[PDB]
Amino acid sequence: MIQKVITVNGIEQNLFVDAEALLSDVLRQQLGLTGVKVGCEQGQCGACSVILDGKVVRACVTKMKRVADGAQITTIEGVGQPENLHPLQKAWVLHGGAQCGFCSPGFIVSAKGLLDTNADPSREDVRDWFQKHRNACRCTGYKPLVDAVMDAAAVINGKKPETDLEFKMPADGRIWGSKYPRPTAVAKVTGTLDYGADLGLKMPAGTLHLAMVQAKVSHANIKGIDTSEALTMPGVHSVITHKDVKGKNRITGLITFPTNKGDGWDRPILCDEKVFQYGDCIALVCADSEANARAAAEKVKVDLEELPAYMSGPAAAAEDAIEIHPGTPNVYFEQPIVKGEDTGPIFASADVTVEGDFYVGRQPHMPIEPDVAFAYMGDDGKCYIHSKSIGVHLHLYMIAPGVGLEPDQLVLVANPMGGTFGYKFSPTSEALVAVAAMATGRPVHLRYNYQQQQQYTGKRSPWEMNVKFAAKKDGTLLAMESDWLVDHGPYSEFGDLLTLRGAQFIGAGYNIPNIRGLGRTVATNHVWGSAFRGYGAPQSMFASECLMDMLAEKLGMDPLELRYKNAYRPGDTNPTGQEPEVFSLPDMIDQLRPKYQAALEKAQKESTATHKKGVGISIGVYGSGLDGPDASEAWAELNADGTITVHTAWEDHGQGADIGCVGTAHEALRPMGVAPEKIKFTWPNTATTPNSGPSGGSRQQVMTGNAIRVACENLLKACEKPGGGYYTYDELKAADKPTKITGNWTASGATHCDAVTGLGKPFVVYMYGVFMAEVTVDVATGQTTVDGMTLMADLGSLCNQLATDGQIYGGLAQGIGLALSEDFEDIKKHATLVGAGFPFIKQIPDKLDIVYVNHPRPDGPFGASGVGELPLTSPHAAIINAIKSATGVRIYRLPAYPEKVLEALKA
Amino acid sequence: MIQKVITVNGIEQNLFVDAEALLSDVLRQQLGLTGVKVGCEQGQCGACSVILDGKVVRACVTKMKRVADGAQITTIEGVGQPENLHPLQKAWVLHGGAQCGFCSPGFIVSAKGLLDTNADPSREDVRDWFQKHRNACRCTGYKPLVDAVMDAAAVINGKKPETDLEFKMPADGRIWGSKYPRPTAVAKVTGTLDYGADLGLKMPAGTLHLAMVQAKVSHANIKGIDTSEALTMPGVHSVITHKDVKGKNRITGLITFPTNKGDGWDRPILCDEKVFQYGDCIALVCADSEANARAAAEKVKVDLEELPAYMSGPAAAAEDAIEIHPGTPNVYFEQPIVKGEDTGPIFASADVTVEGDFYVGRQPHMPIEPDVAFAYMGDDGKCYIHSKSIGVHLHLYMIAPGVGLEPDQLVLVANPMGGTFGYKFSPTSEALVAVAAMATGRPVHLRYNYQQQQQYTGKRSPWEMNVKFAAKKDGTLLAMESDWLVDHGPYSEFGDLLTLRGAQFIGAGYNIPNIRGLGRTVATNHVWGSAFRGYGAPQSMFASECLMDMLAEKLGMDPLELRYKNAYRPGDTNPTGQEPEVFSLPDMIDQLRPKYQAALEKAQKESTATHKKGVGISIGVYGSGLDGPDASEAWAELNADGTITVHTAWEDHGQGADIGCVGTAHEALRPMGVAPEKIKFTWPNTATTPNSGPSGGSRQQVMTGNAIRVACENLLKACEKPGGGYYTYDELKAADKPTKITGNWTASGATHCDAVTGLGKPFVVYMYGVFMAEVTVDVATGQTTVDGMTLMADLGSLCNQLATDGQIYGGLAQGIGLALSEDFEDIKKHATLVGAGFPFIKQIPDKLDIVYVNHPRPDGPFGASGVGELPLTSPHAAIINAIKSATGVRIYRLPAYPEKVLEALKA
Ligand code: FES
Ligand code: FES
Ligand code: FES
Ligand code: FES
Ligand SMILES: [Cl-]
Ligand SMILES: [Cl-]
Ligand SMILES: [Cl-]
Ligand SMILES: [Cl-]
Ligand SMILES: [Mg+2]
Ligand SMILES: [Mg+2]
Ligand SMILES: [Mg+2]
Ligand SMILES: [Mg+2]
Ligand SMILES: [Mg+2]
Ligand SMILES: [Mg+2]
Repeated sequence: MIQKVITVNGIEQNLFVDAEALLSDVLRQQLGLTGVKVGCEQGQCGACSVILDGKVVRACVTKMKRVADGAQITTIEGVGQPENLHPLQKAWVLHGGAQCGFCSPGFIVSAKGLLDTNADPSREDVRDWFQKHRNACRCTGYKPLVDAVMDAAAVINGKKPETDLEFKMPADGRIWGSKYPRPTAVAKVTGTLDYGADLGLKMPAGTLHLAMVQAKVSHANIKGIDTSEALTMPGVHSVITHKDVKGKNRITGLITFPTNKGDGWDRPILCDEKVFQYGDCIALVCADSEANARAAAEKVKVDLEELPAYMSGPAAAAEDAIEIHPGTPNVYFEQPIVKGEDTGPIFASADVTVEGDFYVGRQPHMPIEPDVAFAYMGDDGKCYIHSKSIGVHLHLYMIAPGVGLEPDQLVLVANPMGGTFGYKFSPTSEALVAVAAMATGRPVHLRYNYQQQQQYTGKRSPWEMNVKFAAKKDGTLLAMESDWLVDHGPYSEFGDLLTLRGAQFIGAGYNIPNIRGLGRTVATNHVWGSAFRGYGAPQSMFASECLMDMLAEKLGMDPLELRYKNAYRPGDTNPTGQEPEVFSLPDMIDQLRPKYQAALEKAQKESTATHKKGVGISIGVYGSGLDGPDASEAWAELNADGTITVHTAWEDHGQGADIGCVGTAHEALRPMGVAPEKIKFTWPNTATTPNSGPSGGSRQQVMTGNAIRVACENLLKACEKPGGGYYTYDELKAADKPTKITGNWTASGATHCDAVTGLGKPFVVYMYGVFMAEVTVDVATGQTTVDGMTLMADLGSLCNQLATDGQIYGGLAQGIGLALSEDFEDIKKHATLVGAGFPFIKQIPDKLDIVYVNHPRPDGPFGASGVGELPLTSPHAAIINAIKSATGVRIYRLPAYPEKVLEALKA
Repeated sequence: MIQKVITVNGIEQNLFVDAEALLSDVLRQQLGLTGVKVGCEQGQCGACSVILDGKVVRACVTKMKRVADGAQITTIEGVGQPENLHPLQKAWVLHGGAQCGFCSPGFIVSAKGLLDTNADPSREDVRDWFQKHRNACRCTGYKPLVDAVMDAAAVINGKKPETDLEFKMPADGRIWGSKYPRPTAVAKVTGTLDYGADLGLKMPAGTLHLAMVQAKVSHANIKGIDTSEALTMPGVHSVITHKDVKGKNRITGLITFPTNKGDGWDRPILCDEKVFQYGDCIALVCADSEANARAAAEKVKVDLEELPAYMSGPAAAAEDAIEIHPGTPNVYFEQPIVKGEDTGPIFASADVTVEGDFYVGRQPHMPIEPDVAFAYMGDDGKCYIHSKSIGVHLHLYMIAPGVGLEPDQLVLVANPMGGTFGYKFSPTSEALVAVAAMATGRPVHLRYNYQQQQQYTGKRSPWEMNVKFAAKKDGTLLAMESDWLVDHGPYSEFGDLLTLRGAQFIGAGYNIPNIRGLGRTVATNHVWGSAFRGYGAPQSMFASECLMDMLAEKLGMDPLELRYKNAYRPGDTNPTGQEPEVFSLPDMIDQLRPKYQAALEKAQKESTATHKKGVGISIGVYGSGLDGPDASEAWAELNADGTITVHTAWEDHGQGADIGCVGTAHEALRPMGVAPEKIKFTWPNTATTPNSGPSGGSRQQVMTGNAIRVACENLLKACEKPGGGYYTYDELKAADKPTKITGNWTASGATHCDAVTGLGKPFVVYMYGVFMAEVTVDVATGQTTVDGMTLMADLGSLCNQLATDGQIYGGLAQGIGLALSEDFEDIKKHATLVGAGFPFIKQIPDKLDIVYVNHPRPDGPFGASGVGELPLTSPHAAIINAIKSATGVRIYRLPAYPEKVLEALKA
């Protein structure tokens, strides 16, 4: 051990450390500076950036031996605090740079380092700095972060007053549609919002820390578990196995379709008889620290009989493949789509037909914060779980029978969280922590490392797809045929539903009167399927939007004009036979047209012999809602202090549940003149917030936004004075009148799609958009650079523009990843950010352009649709269409790795 | 466990706690708010004061169940931080209210609570508030704390500008003699100085926490130790016993006098054969936390044969008493005092003689911070100990042979510390932590609780005393006889030396030509003797100063005039035959006289039938230095940045080692124009600071102050340019000239007192003072209230007036405790602050008056003497003399408990 006397955030610290210890651990654990965020732990994400003697370093890869006596360290806590914000922190707030907020401390500390060395950077200088310092963000698409740096620099340079970093209320006093900052932004930019791992450090002494004993083969029969050596190891309390589970030890898919051949109870909580994928949790070590639990977990011995594993859909779907879940065929679900007339004769007599085989793979979510959860037994006898769940009520019912609790005896709460992008539509760690809390009676905390986040959370499910179009010479679509195979890994939850998305979204955007198709879901031993932003659209619309370009090529027609000819107009129906609710695609195409033509001309002029430029188009469509007559609930409560609490379970991945609530309520409460800072939101909790439903399906703004609107309308009625005006809280309480008022809303016009035909009216509100990608391909290396993305977006009406702009930039960046670099195919190689192709700042163009073409929705609150998933519906199709434009090469199977592109160029 | 969402220092905290947990533990351990200081842990000291929903509460006695959802908590960290100080914190700094600083956060938080309820308090309102809230201070005497509250309130009230709370540099630029604030004050008032227990919380995961297995009888032969149950208990690593000690397992007294009958190696590190006092450490449990170590320590079984214990000096000194240390008589040392002619004939022929038997007991130090230390093996192979040692070099040599290390292999460092008042002139926990670090190879931390601080640290040693005077009718002293018996408990360290103090200080202040006396030291089984501020003078001068009043009474002379007649004047010698170095007592008496006469008149006028007022006088004298030719060393270093570091081992109990260094160096460096903020001090460290010696004997200002002066003079010579002016660092470095320059100083004129006669010249500088106490006795109850204290003090020249004023107020308050309420006699009853008679604010008058009558010392730096122990030399004699003045009752045996006073009143 060594004494080190240093200065941290301006205060002399008399430190006692192990010279081998990581600075991140010292700062977080010994000094309580949990504003230093840790994600990857491998020096790849910059979340743990700190200033050390004037240099920006990653604290997770800086040992204490590199910190000299007398060193100066700055963390986010030293940059500024609430009520003493630095210009960078004010700028972040103003520009909406904190979505999940997990990367915000590291970017801000890194930026301070930049500005201390270059007071007046160009935008390009800012991008070069964040690239060099590995500052990664999965939410924002980087552009808002650069905007914030530039604004702060101008203030620091005396070129503009600091007061201009503070939001100015619009003239009308309306925050709906404005850039009003989100309530959680100050806490995020100051490092004072506690995420799950931060909460773990601030839990009491009694708390047990868990480590997973995980399968290191993809498929096996389990013969036994020997814990004897682990029990003798430092700090070890106990080891938990399936024997300690008090219920069924299975997670239920809950809404398993009746035509599914499996019962939906296939997923274990702790493996008993079998390993179904690499990483499966077989046991939990409980110890005094994460480090001691992990060390002991390595000594637990599992006796296994390894079985042949099926690592892709086609492999597992073979007619003679062995049943992974004995008694259920590996192909466990099929969804037909049967619209209009038989397609065979129409294809035979059509002027033109095209066909393609496409593949979209196992995209990894890659939030900067790896999964984390904790649980405890309350003094009320109930089991409490605090996790990254974005469907607290959903998950309660998915896990309660398995853990052995009635629903009233379990409470699920959503912690502040550093992004999910859908992986938390699935249970991950909730049942594990519940089982351990119940078995030990003690508080328990489980943190995944980044390898476990990659290997042992669910993934976008690969789809192998064949799609065909028949059309007239003038471009009018006549018919479509479709076939898709969905590799869902071993656990069925929502796999059938994902497969149904193919019937709804393959070919969406166009009038197609005649469709015949079939989706099939298959169990495999690769990673189980969890929702990933877009949930079947990124697969479906990659195929159809690439195929539209192929059809345009075969017709000798411009691909934007082919889309114009076919885009939904009054009278048309979507693939499930439903009329669209608004008709904005022609408007969006007309507004994009001159920009597209100019981009074509620029690409022609600026192309060189070695660097070929191209422009690509696609349409995107997705529903806002869960299928059928989805619903939500909110309570609007006038508090004694005159503030209003809007109680919901709107789960915040980081997308903006806080600002969605405040902005929607503010608009609904305007008759009573309620200031936005007086409106409070509630963190999701199954005991004390209503069942607003999950934050999946780009649904909350529509469903919970409407419920909030109705609750607030009902509160206004409750407060109305006869003669005009409004009663105060004290007046209502004196009259023994209610102050907490419910609102509900249901998407009553919706129906579930039919099991035989696929037809129905699954959503009452959709999102619509048109993408344009501008790319350069180096034809010597095959490397593609995306130079610009544009999204024409119809969101109906914006609740908050900082929220929507950011959602779109984030989704476009994930689209660039999906197109060019991202997969989870190789269990080890793809288990790091860099290995799996995470997009760092230089991979995302600074030119991300949005054009809102909003057509107010009949059923949306104040006319709003959702936004969340719109920007990832088909940006990757636009990008691949642009590669084709540039070079003549079509990539059919994502991603467009350089070698793959080169092989196609040279064929 | 329960979730609690509350606000702490203005920030929302999502807390997870045990409802039974103490708020102090939650704030310190879970939230890292170590500005919440914990001392007593029993709700008696206020150090852990926090604001909870507008009320000031003691966090160590507030369970989390009393903290409601939505509660607001403020700690010192929420009051203000460095560079954002609250007016209370600025005022504390300006008024010198932080000495050790341990109580400062709690007083400041408590004061904020006061001012939030009463914006314009009277001084009396402030005293009532701190009494009610149990805010205890052992350093300051409370008056500076009240001054600070009043000044802050005026600013908060807009009656004066906040800038007036900031120190204004004197016209001359001289900080010597000024009220310049101490360098450590900002850290103390903000809770950002880490004391030993705070450092323990910020140590790494690997650190083992220790608990003592202690004797629960006063005297025994040990037969065995059974650790088997303790080893099976939660979190337990190992148990350490004498078998694990690698050296002699004895602490050496090091300077044991040759005429001592014992070898000075009597004290074990871990008991082997015997228990010698209640509390002796027999074993150490090493565990993952203090709580787990303590639980397991209760299960360690010690097999003992209890022996009859001698619990007082007279008991152990009986001719037939059994030897506690077999082979050494219990009375192990005698010091004669033989000055001038045989006293018997002079007593026989004298006009008047008086005699008395007096007792001063086992006063407990009662710092607000209980003992704490830690140790580790450095990467350099050396053992490091960080503790409350106020003699790091001394303790290194006292413990190295016992722990089994050569001196170069052990390093002792003084942590910031919350007061000692002498108990840390002894080793307490240093050898214990060293043994455990060496045995385990791991860092170890040991915190005593307040019961252990009381029972198992050393104490003022009781003295049973008989003193006699012979005098002429005119009051001229002719002769003195003296006999004293010193109960030193079982461990000999510095016991012989303490006994020698009796020869030096009984009767000090007066010319007494003929003295015959004898001091004897006896081992007992009550608590071992450690220095307590005054170190033999409080005993010695209680006897002589009470006896002077008895002599005045028998002569019918005023007691101030009897002192005037006899006080040292040129030609006189002190008891050891040495001429005083200055003669300030007549000056001080003349200046006090009218104040004394006025106080007598006020007491006559304001006395009632039931409440009798009195006035009492005493003189105090003590040396500044260790005996003989004491010495110190300092290094003055010009740093590259133009600052100057003055390297010393001046140990800071809280008295002001920092400001002593800065002020002394500033004065010495004035020719070169060095600003005070450019002068740095060093925390004591045996490897990297010179052997400046211990902070005992009121010696550092003289000895180390002189060494600092000489070092700085030598640095000026090193920096001098030919032609005039001074070279800069860069100029000296370019010329390959030295920048780190040594200075030494030795008290060359001093000699050790003789073993046969007691005569010698032990100190070259003394401190001199005259006390006046004003008291009221309730003759129905026997309760004495001290209404005023005055000290005329000759300190030569003041280094810093905030430091000296505070030292005097602190010592006067300890004098009130010693006189009226304090003892450690009953092992259990006296093991709490309240039980042992700690003086809370109402016990200390707001009227504490100082008058400096400074006569510059020939050998002091810039003429300075020490101050530390002067104010505790005899204030308790003045107080008892005042009780006599009021009521006619003399208390001979301290303390003057009410029942004792009543029995005397009614006799
Ligand atoms: S770079 Fe340190 S946590 Fe990712
Ligand atoms: S805001 Fe950057 S990772 Fe979420
Ligand atoms: S009153 Fe809480 S530590 Fe003393
Ligand atoms: S300053 Fe108050 S206890 Fe030391
Ligand atoms: Cl391909
Ligand atoms: Cl490649
Ligand atoms: Cl008495
Ligand atoms: Cl009493
Ligand atoms: Mg500022
Ligand atoms: Mg079954
Ligand atoms: Mg038509
Ligand atoms: Mg202020
Ligand atoms: Mg011996
Ligand atoms: Mg004389």
